Amino acid sequence: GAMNSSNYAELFNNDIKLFVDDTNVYRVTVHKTFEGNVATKAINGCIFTLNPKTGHLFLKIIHTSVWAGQKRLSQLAKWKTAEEVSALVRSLPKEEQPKQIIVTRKAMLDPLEVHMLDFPNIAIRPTELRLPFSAAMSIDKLSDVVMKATEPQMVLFNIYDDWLDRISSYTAFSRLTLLLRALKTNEESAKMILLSDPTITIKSYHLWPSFTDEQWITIESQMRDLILTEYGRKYNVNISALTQTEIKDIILG
Amino acid sequence: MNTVPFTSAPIEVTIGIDQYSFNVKENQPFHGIKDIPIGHVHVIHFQHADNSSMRYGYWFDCRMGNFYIQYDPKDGLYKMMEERDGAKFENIVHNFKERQMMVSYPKIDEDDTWYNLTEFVQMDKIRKIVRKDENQFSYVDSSMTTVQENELSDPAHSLNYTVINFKSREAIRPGHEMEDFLDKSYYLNTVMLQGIFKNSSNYFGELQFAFLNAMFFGNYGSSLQWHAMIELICSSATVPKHMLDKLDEILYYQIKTLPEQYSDILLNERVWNICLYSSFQKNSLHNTEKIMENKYPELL
Ligand SMILES: COC(=O)CN(C(=O)c1ccsc1)C(C)C
Ligand SMILES: COC(=O)CN(C(=O)c1ccsc1)C(C)C
Repeated sequence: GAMNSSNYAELFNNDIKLFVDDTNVYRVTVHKTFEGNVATKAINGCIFTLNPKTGHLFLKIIHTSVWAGQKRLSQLAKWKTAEEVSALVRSLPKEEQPKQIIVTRKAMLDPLEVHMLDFPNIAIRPTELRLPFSAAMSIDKLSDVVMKATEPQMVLFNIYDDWLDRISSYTAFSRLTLLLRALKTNEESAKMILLSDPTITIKSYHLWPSFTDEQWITIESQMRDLILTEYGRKYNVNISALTQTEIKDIILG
Repeated sequence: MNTVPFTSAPIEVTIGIDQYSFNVKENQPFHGIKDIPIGHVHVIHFQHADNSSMRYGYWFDCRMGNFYIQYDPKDGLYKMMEERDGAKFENIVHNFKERQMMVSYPKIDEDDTWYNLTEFVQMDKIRKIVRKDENQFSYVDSSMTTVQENELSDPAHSLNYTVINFKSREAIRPGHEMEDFLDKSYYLNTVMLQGIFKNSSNYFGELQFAFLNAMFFGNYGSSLQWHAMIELICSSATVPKHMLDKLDEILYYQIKTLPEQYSDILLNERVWNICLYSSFQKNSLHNTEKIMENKYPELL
């Protein structure tokens, strides 16, 4: 069924699974026309398909040419997502195919189920966590490859860099959600936190900086404070009065 | 006009014949139903007074033999039987008529209701849905499950309706996933009409038989089948015009006959609202929309 907090450890078990997020597939800028009407201009997008146990990020770039001459693009985009995920599954060896695919938005359930009819044993499931994968386009290297694409293209990244050499995937997924949530809530400030020390760099083959274990603790604390600071600004709440239990609940969920 | 005599009525029971019904008391001198119109299928159905869980009955066509009802005290139900001795049967019927021991099928001359509900229903098709080849009539009851229900458990006692499943390989062509899911015309016209049913008359006959089993027996799987066959048409952008006009007539008479107090259990809100207000055919069912809005405006 649906994936929620009652089963976080299922994410990191040895059954292959993928999260699919379609929030950046169909992207537009809205602008005025010479006559004063409004029109949209599509820009390149991407499907975010992630194995949460291994960090594998299969980033299918959606080039604006796929929308040419098509109607009802927001609806088409769900079916295009499902078509591309189905094609990825078929392209993988049997032993690498997922046993479950978890969609971040319930509107993806029927499109994906229909495209996966040839795979009756692959469970298609929704989830109840509000996951910030939309902020994937706030990661500079992913945004760059998407915007530069001149044709459909699939690109691979480890979204965990080399973190699994030192931490478990549960902690890595927790770290990723805190980072992405921070980038979604205040992108400028989150990037300042991540990049304000010139001596800590991003390896050519990585997405995030090469922090030591102690530096990651500091970074994670600064991301929580940012999330808490934006919370207080949004809701006109004085954050000084908040207890540790109150702060944990706000950031979690 | 034909006759279904009863040997007797040893248990108190509500007897249905098509859309009509009447109460028989325990050991009342009741000996059957006369003046049954030739040319249509009919259904004779039962609900026992002391146990309303017993809802069951028999589809039959008097052109295919001489049928009678006899209570079986071992199996505890009224059973349809065929009499092969024609002179014996005529002799029995004449004595019962002479003694006025039979109710008359109470049809009004203006009234085309039964024709309108059974226009496309044939006994030969009923006997393929309800498999019991040694009899020329077909038993149905409230509890019988459909082949589809059993996939998701005695096979000999199933309703073999045509399986319709919108998220199935049968319904969706590879390479046309979005097209076929959002516009079911392929599945309706090529898979179902051309391929399985052969023509719209056979499709409508199964739809009408499913509705009647839903209403007369409180059969849930039949109700599912009726709604699925409606939704398949309404969710197709391309349907022959004569089929849409006939569907409108079929549904109008079904909604007209439904007991107002069973509407909450025989009508699926999602399907009807989708069909009448969102589907491709939302503006093609004028008579059905009018009766639904005036009779059951709450469901919508
Ligand atoms: C880019 O090259 C890869 O092999 C991708 N990587 C993966 O973790 C991966 C493996 C399967 S799908 C994604 C690393 C970045 C080496
Ligand atoms: C492996 O478990 C988790 O990752 C649980 N979560 C967090 O730890 C979290 C939440 C916001 S910032 C960090 C999320 C609910 C997914």
